[PDB]
Amino acid sequence: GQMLQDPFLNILRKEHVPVSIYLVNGIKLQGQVESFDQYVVLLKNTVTQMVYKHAISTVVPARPVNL
Amino acid sequence: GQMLQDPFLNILRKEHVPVSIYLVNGIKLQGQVESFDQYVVLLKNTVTQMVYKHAISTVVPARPVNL
Amino acid sequence: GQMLQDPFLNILRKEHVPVSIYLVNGIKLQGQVESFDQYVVLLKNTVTQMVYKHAISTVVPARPVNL
Amino acid sequence: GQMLQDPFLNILRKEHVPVSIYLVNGIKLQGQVESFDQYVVLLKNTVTQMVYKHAISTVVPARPVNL
Amino acid sequence: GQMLQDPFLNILRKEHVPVSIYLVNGIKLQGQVESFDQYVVLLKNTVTQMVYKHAISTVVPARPVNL
Amino acid sequence: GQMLQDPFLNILRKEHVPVSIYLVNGIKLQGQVESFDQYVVLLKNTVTQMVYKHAISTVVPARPVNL
Repeated sequence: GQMLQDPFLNILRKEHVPVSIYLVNGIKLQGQVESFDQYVVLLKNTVTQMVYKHAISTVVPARPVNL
Repeated sequence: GQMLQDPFLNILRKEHVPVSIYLVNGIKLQGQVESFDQYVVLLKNTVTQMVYKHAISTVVPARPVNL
Repeated sequence: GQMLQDPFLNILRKEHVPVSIYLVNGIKLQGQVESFDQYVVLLKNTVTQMVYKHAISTVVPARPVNL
Repeated sequence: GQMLQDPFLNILRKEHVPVSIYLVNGIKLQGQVESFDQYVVLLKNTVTQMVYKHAISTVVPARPVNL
Repeated sequence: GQMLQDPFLNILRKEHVPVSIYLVNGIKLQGQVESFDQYVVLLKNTVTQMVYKHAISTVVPARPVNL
Repeated sequence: GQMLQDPFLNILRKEHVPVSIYLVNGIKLQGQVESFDQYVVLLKNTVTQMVYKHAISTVVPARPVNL
């Protein structure tokens, strides 16, 4: 397919879907996708942290999300 | 060879082949390839999660798949 | 979204926000973002060290920072 | 040198040389190089799995192979 | 900021500043930056070894260095 | 500096310098640089194996080598 990353992240952002983000170092972060760009995802919980996409292994939504 | 990634992923998607996806952090995910683009594979089980290709080490189909 | 990395890093730099930077090898660095470019973040504590972005997993500010 | 990757992989494929492929996560895969493209190597044993090159550390042939 | 990596490495090289270089695999190398290019840093101790930047997580000087 | 990787690898190859190559997964390989290209180094011991540069952390010669 083509151009599927952004629609997926954008539903998670607009719909405030709780996600777990598994990093390449084994950290699992939880929160809401506040925003994202070419290279980073801003993930919001107690604060907003800037997660580099190159360190993300998988983004797991708390519920089914259909593109 | 040339342009073999997409034909492989596309048989797995169209034919709903069960796969195991081994990540660079040791996680093994199981499910069906729902869709994919330049950078991500959407993998469906209980939910659909967005797996970044840069974190995938190998995609192992449950059965032989011939391109 | 678009062009969000730099605004985020730039608030952290200009506002001297304490950050924790989690590396892909599990090291957690703490300090202030002194400066940054396409590829590196200069992080200042006792000395200034040059952190490659490709090794950063997440930048966690000590407080909420809103872009 | 220049353009040595493909000649090497191509001898392994055409000559059906048994290889061990060591991944960045410590997995060692064994089999035959069925095919490869810009980004993936298809490795055949009981099934054919799609190995991303970015996750390969070294390809070790079972015997000397001279380019 | 822009074009800060090279000025930093260049002060370390010209001023023969002792550095520790932390790699993504946990190795910590110590020595002096002899030279560097787009992709590698030559680090000199008993011998000169060629460190790929993509494997460096952070370069820590023994003393403050101000760009 | 500029264009230093290839001169370094080329002295190691032409001069048959024994090297240790440390991979991002902790494997240490030993042998001689037989050849190399944009993306791989062919390393020769009992056989020749194809090491991807993206998995190399540092190349350590057995002796001083001066570019």
